[PDB]
Amino acid sequence: DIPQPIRGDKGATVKIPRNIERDRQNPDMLVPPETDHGTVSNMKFSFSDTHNRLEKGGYAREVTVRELPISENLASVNMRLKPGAIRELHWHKEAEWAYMIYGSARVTIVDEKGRSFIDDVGEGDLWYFPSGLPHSIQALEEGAEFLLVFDDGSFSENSTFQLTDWLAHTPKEVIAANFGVTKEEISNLPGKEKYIFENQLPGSLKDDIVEGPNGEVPYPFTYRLLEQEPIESEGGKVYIADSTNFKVSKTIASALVTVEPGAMRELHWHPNTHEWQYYISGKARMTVFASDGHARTFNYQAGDVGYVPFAMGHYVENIGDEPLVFLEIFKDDHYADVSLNQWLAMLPETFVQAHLDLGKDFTDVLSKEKHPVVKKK
Amino acid sequence: DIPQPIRGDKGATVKIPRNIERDRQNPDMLVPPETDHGTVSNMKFSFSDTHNRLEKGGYAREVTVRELPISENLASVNMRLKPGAIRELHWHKEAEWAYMIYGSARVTIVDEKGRSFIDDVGEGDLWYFPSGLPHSIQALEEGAEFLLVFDDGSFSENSTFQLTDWLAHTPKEVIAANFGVTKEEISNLPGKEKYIFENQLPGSLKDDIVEGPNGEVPYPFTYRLLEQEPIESEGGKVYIADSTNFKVSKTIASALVTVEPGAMRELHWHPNTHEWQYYISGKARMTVFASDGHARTFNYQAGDVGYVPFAMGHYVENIGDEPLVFLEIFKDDHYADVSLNQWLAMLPETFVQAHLDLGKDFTDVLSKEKHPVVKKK
Amino acid sequence: DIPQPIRGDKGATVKIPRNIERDRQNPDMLVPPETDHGTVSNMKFSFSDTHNRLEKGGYAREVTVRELPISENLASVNMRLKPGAIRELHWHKEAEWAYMIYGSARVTIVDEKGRSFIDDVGEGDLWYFPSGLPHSIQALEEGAEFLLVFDDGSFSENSTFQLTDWLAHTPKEVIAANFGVTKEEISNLPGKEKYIFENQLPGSLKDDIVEGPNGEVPYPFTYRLLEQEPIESEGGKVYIADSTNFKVSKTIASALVTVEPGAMRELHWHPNTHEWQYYISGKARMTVFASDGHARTFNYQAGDVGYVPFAMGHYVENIGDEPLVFLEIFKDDHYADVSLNQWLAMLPETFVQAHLDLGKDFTDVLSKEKHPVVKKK
Amino acid sequence: DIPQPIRGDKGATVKIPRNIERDRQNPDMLVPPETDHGTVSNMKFSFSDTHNRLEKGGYAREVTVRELPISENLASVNMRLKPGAIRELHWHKEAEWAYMIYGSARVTIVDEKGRSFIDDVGEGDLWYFPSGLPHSIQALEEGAEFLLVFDDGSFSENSTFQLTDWLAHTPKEVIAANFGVTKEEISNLPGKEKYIFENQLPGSLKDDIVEGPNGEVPYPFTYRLLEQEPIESEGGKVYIADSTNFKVSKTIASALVTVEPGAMRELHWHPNTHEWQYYISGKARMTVFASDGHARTFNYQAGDVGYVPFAMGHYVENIGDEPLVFLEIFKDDHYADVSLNQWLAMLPETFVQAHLDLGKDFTDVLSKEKHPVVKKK
Amino acid sequence: DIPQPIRGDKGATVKIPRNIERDRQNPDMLVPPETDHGTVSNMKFSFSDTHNRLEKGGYAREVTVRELPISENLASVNMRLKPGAIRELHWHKEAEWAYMIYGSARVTIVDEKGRSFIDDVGEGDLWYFPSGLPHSIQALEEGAEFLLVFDDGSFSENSTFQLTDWLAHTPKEVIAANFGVTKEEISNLPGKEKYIFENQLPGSLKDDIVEGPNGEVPYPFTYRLLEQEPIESEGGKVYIADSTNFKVSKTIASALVTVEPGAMRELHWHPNTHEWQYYISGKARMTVFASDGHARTFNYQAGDVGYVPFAMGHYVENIGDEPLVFLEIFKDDHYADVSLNQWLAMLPETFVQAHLDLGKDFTDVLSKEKHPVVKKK
Ligand SMILES: [Mn+2]
Ligand SMILES: [Mn+2]
Ligand SMILES: [Mn+2]
Ligand SMILES: [Mn+2]
Ligand SMILES: [Mn+2]
Ligand SMILES: [Mn+2]
Ligand SMILES: [Mn+2]
Ligand SMILES: [Mn+2]
Ligand SMILES: [Mn+2]
Ligand SMILES: [Mn+2]
Repeated sequence: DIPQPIRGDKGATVKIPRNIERDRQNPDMLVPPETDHGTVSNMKFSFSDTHNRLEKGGYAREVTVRELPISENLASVNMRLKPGAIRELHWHKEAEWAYMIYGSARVTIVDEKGRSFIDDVGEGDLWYFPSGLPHSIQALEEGAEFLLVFDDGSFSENSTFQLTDWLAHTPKEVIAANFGVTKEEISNLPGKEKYIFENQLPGSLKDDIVEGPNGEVPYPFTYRLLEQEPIESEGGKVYIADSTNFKVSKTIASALVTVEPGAMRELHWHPNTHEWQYYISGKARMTVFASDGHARTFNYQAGDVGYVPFAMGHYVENIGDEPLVFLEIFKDDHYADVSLNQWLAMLPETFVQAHLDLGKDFTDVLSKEKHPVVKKK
Repeated sequence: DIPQPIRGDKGATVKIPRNIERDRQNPDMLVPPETDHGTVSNMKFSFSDTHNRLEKGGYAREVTVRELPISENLASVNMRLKPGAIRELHWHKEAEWAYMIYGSARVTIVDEKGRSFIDDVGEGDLWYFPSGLPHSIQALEEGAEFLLVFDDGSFSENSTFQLTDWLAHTPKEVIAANFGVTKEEISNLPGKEKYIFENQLPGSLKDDIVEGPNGEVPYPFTYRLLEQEPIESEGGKVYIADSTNFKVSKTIASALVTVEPGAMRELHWHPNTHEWQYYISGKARMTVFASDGHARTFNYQAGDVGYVPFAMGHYVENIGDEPLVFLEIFKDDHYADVSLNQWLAMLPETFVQAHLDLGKDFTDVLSKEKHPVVKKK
Repeated sequence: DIPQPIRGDKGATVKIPRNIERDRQNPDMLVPPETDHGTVSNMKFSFSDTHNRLEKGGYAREVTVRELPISENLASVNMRLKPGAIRELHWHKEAEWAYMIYGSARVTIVDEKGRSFIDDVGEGDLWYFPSGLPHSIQALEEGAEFLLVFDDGSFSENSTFQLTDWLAHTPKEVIAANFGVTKEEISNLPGKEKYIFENQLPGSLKDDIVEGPNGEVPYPFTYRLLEQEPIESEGGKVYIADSTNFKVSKTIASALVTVEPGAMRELHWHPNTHEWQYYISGKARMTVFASDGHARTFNYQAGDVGYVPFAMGHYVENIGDEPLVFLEIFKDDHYADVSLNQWLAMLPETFVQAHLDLGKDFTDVLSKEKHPVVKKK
Repeated sequence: DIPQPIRGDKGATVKIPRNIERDRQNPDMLVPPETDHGTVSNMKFSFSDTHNRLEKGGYAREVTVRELPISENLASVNMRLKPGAIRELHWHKEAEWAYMIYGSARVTIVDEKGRSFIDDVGEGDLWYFPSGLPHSIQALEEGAEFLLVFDDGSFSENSTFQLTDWLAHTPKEVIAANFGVTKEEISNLPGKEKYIFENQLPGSLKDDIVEGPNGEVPYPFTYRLLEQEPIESEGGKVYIADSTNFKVSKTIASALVTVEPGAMRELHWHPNTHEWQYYISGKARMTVFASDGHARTFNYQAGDVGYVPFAMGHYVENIGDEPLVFLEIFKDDHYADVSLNQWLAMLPETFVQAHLDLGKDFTDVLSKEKHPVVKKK
Repeated sequence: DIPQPIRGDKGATVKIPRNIERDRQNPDMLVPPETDHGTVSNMKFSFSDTHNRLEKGGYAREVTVRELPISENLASVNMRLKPGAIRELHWHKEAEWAYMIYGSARVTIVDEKGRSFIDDVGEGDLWYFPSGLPHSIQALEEGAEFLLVFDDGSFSENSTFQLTDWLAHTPKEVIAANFGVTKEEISNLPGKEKYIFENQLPGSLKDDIVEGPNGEVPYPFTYRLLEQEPIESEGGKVYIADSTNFKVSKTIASALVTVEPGAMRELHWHPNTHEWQYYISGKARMTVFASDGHARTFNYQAGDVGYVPFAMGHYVENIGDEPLVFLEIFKDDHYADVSLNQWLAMLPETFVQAHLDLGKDFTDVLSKEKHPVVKKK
């Protein structure tokens, strides 16, 4: 049918030409809760509303501060690689965090002591590359599609420092002096970047491992998130990776949240920093409570980026018939949340009652244990 | 069918959960022209991706710098009023420009000399309220739906100065002293804003006209845009209103552009300032050329806001089977464009040939007359 | 007695050490109107809360953006000169406006065509020196005390460009070359600024007038404000000087307002720009209405600076037994106000009634004529 | 008597209407030391010059960057609670530090692991609530009045996140799903914030202590400052609390300083960060030395906020007949000072003599031991 | 001869008046490598292009953000002292790092616990004074000339806080109270700063050492850089001092690099922060690779400051017949580099080959060991 912005005796039919498909995706924006109030920044953007850079070997598209200006500290790229295809050896100022949604890939990184780490990453695995350390990605036989997160909102994937670009803009006589070779021996260097390029599938990981005189890296740059024991609650699961468990991940803390149909990520906030969200699958709504009587509700589905500024109250409700799966990302060395339920459970019952104008029948339901994902009764 | 981000031997299928409806709306973003290059800011946002404020009597939703950060100087509200419903007497810092898409409404404004202007506005008519001058809107028997544009991108419709809000936050003894009445005579003043409220249809315009000792306003605050003679070219029509014809409209210049199926707003730029766009109906693509080899293509349809930063090259192509109708808005005292075709037509033919590596067969087609909208052969 | 922050059943006694004298000056801040709400910037500062620069010949103290940060565009100096004393020949980037509160002074200015203007200024007279044009002040037999206003809030009177300071920091050989004299002939130049210095009373104005080959200045740099016919209303008087009457005063518009005991500057706003206020004498309160249900009330008395950001609603009530006299200053080429009373008087009565939930008994009192200062009945 | 801005042969009488009460409070501003020079930002503001928010149960007023713009990193609230009255359960982005000037109060806080801390705070005690952790205050039988300090100068007490405000702006169906209750069971939730509200006195602290499955908090959130041994010197006492002793107080370091009549906080600076000051009781002057020959003297008394930008030289002299009691606050993990006396005492005597053009009779008085508060002989 | 901006068939002779001496110093700017491209900020400035402050006892000149705006975080002073001359006891907000190029000097510093450190510094030695800690420099019998680096680009040596300046701007009665002396005993204090002043040579270091009750400083404030074992490679030497070895040097990391004729600082970048450079002796060129196909080459010689923004690729080639000696400075707690050669050596050879379109003959030359300075074959 044709939705209309009408809630009881408020609102009216749309009389001008309109985008009905978007309206159907955003039922809680066309018709917000009556409890929403006030001006709140946009907290929602779709990767489908971005330009996709297509190359021989894959694609990349990005949601940055230029698309979602509330997110000044975090930006993201959705990158796809065909089997064997290579994301060119490169580096950047920003630290990089990744979640492998589809397929698998081999990564390399060499640190500032000349120690190398090469590893394969499958579905549900992470990587983290510290700022400035050079790296590569090469998809294996399934190809690969993954979400990258960078710890500056001004990032662009089009502005990384790439190996062949560096060399193409260095005098040939300097390259030749650098390596002790002749100009003639390097005459076939590419004249411009490769960025993403097709290539034959690599061999087994064990045959690629490079030995060196500087030893093994002290901490691995990949993490098997979905192999960890999640926090399990009645309506779903939460898998957390931050610097306390994924040791190298100093500037990005993360959680993968799964919310069953009929369940919700409970009312909570984060006492440390802003939340950046990516919706892997399913359909959600979230109200962001911004203080001073301000609140705004947003809809999300697969391919959407979301955001919750530092300490704002929120929940994430599954509003569809399939599991809702999303990431909570933070530019910090740890994950932290405060649960509304747990907070109140840990206070004297008559003090809570004095605040809420409710009785023992309400305070009796509170739980001293935190259940990040709750199920409707 | 299911579109894929593939262009010849570049790109790949999407392997993760995705937004197919948005992808179908954005064919030139999922699969951009091969001539696009480089990082360009987002220049596209949909009103359907905003929270709609619903009231008894209508609604309002807004696209501001918080949604579309490239647009720092201009923001917009899509407002709807039911028959008789009133947008409360109010004022703001920003100048306001309006286009009546549907229905009709009566406006009031009183200037700083106490001169009043009251008028009815129908489909295709404009208004402009200078900064700080107080005004109202009341829909007539059809209701009304219109686009407002404000000359600061940080504007919000939730932060206007409203008559009843002012009074509700003034001491009653001061209001009483101000008007020479008792506190008891003003005890029924509202305790909070009305903003939008239902009301009986007004009488005929002629019975509302208020006489006063300060004379008539020197210039009218409404303009009948579609009653003017348009610039007519082969593929469509352009109706311009700026301060040279709509005399009061000092900070906003505007054009309504209609592009027939198979036609396009020609390659041009604006030598004065940024363009802000609203797509009333139809489907378009535009490439924005940002210098230094940068260009990015965007798709638009009804309900979308677009933008072209100052002097960037562009065209707007109708990519659908119905007329494409959009507005070009500028924060300036005049409308100006430079046509690529006309520019080259006015130069020596061999000089143009020396630039383009093309011959007389090309320079022979150039036209010294500007045709803002051209039709495909 | 000892005031307490108590309003009915709200508030409590002060239990900590406190400033009772300030509390008595600020009755509407210790106990605000119940109609105040929300966070509003400070709009009030006293010259008595500033450092006074004392010199042989007078003093100067200043209220700038460093004291009152809401006032980014306007700053002010209270300057005093003893009989004959000279404020050293100087210039600055900012335009300067002045009001002579006490005494009289002779000013000089020479423009960029070498035309000079020399004039005496008495109580109630103004001057205005355009940006960058050099000038001096010399008090006559009564001395002089005056208020200066500069059109940048970052100004300091300690950073003007002074004649002797310039010369003290120019090589002597360059000064000598500049004027065609020897170094020995300029050996007695001061080694540092004078700034303010004692001097013998000048002769009659007519004997100082300097003739030159470049003609008379086209417009005078002084204005006799109190010799003009004021707008007279029931509770007081308003004398306006802006660029329409005081022709040179391009960046500062001004009004001197006198409010009798029992009267008030009516409910109004300014549709052009921010108001900066100086309270010459008496005692006032003002509520500033900042939109979105925000309002805050401030107290003022002699020596206080006030402020009203662009378009905010306000009134100024005399709360004492003597006349209240203050200045309204604007960084603009004209003075403009919108009267609440006049605005509503110029609208259809049933439309006003529909907004205010009041009847004909209220709309019957409205006046189509603007009375800037009204008297309580 | 009537003070005048005259120092020897400099300055003059005030000839315009003036604020004599403020002038009497500011003797060193109306008549500064001759050693003051140059433009220095205002470093002084009174809580009496702020709007007091009155509620059933108490009040709150604030000095922020909007009042004192030099203080960009720290803001403060003076809050008062009647017996039993509650400052509503809330949280904010900023860390909060407190000093209990009058009375006593019970605080709660629950951390991000669901561990609760509940404690009573009396006169001279502190609390510190880390950023984002939720908390409450409830005055006991004497009521309470206290100073709060927040580690962002842009803070407002009107913009905290409050429990009932959050719930009033969350859909009822979501609250009901969150807790596993019906909408009918939560129908009596408040429709707006409480902020401060009257309530019956609580029971004994021991009966409120809440046990839980997550253990005790590792570090307490209150500190008994006046129970510590102070640094005692000849003219007074200094009690320091920073993160080395009050372990949780990571972003605020503090000292309570008492200066006897005839004594002074010695010439010193802080090598770490800016000082923010609150004057609890008595009367002071301070000269701030800002380098490059700049210095400005300010007066302070009970209710005043002061400031000393990072590393600027200063002293605080008691200029009254009662003890001077003030706080020195720093946004840092430690308190540090450099004493002028100690610095010079620790250098070779002839090196100091070469700088000061003074002899052994001066360097003989220097002390290698730091005495923060010295007494006049 | 007369160089011309001609490279093969590109460029042309200079036809206007020109600076031939500068052109000869900048051969790679008048005629850049053909591999340079795009707009890059200036990364080069000479101390000879600054005003030199001359005093009795020496001089000082500075390169700050006002000269080299890319360097926002670091500024530098070239200071010279004659034998015995003293840089006056002073402090500042910034941390200070120093390299002694010529001669020797005695430094003092007293920390916030009153512990003093006094030491002599010779050629190739460093000092580091933490933020806010007071210090002095006194040249010994050879005089001294040294480079200072401050960890804010906005620093000026003319704005330090100086002992005598502080006292000259403090009331005499306060100084007298501070020390327990009479005003008469301090009447000979200087009336203004000394800054730099002549003085007799000090005695032996051992006779200056001051004992005190607060113990020895835990870490020394000087470091003998050239007494350390350098990293030695084929074309030169690198001596690194950062917080891991020069323990107090928390905010500045440093390397002294010596590059023999025919050698070069290899292709590398820094993964941590920006590089600031000072060229002690010799002649260099460097290409800075700025990503996105941007690169610009600069020339440097003795007296020049250089810069490399965070993570940009670069090399430093000796282009003269004498050793090239320069400093690499970083605002960080450690030095880190990534070598292009080592990076590629630590990857699988066929992966490198796939990137570079080169064969085993190239990957066979790569070295797993980092050689910061390489020599041409
Ligand atoms: Mn990367
Ligand atoms: Mn969350
Ligand atoms: Mn409006
Ligand atoms: Mn256009
Ligand atoms: Mn002046
Ligand atoms: Mn006004
Ligand atoms: Mn709090
Ligand atoms: Mn201090
Ligand atoms: Mn120094
Ligand atoms: Mn380097």
